[PDB]
Amino acid sequence: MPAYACQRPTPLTHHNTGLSEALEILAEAAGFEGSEGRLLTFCRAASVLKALPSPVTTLSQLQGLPHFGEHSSRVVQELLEHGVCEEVERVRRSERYQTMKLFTQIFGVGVKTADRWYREGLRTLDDLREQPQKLTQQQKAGLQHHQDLSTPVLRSDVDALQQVVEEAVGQALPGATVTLTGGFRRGKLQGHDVDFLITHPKEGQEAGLLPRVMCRLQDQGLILYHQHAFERSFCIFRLPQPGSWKAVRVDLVVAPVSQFPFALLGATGSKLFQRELRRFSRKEKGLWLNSHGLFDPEQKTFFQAASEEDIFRHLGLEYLPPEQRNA
DNA sequence: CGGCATACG
DNA sequence: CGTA
DNA sequence: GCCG
Ligand SMILES: O=c1ccn([C@@H]2O[C@H](COP(=O)(O)NP(=O)(O)OP(=O)(O)O)[C@@H](O)[C@H]2O)c(=O)[nH]1
Ligand SMILES: [Mg+2]
Ligand SMILES: [Mg+2]
Ligand code: NA
Repeated sequence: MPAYACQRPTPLTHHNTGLSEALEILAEAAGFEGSEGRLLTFCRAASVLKALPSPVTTLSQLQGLPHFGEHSSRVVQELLEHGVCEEVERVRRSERYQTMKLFTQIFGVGVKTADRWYREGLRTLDDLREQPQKLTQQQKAGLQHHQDLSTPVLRSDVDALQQVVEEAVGQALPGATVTLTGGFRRGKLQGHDVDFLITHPKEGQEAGLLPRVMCRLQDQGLILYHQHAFERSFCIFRLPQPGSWKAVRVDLVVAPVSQFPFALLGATGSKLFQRELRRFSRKEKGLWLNSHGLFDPEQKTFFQAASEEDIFRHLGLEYLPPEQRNA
């Protein structure tokens, strides 16, 4: 088992679901406390289990696995022996964990905002609604639409949205393309949002595109919220339903075609996969990776990629299709 | 011990 | 600060 | 919290 998640296939469904979910609770709780390092270790340990070919049934099967030390091993030991880990259950029922989860789930609220509200004594969504002067416009939208945004987006919803995005994109710039990214590209059947990447085959034609797309979607009555030159937009869309509609989060990204493989890789995820890939690039290969390119700081040159396959090859990694990037 | 991804709105 |  |  290699130490980095980008060195091994991780499928969407696997053989250690309950163990990985427990470790991910501890990761989330670490994040709520500001401990990024412990969040990373628990996430990485969880992801190792996702990559295993069969269920862990005995503690000895963790020997030698990366990211399993005394703490993560004890959690697994307790789950194997008793079906429950007391530390995990204590986190689950704690007021701090439940409220931070509730608040950080709001669009426009991160850990630092949630923590401040917690310390001020706020505990419920209605607590926040009763003091709406202290909310950003983004938080107001996240709170108004919170119930709909709490409903999973279905793969059935994605086809309808991609068609309306393509229509607006086609009027804004004929020949521009729309690619589904994020979790759905990795094979997820549901999601918290829909993520799209937009480009044009002629380098430079994509400049100025996203304002033109957003204005057109807004004219069609499809935009319930957006932030407004820009190249990423975090929107709330009106999606039809039988007899009505529901609010759905949609992310749009524009990239020049020269950067498209890097933007596609960076937007396809998973989040942990991308962090691990960027860490691998810099620490093992001495190259700096982001969603625009791959830089050699010794030659001061950028690597021209025509595909995601190119990027894995330039990093000396076996290619992983999106469905195996579910770290 | 230092390090823990990286960029845009 | 928020977002991906 | 764990790795190197
Ligand atoms: O912190 C982050 C968040 C997101 N991303 C990148 O942006 C992509 C979309 O980010 P996302 O927040 O839409 N997550 P996704 O995997 O689509 O699952 P879901 O919760 O169902 O929407 C992710 O898959 C990563 O590639 C990061 O690189 N870092
Ligand atoms: Mg998504
Ligand atoms: Mg998204
Ligand atoms: Na949030």
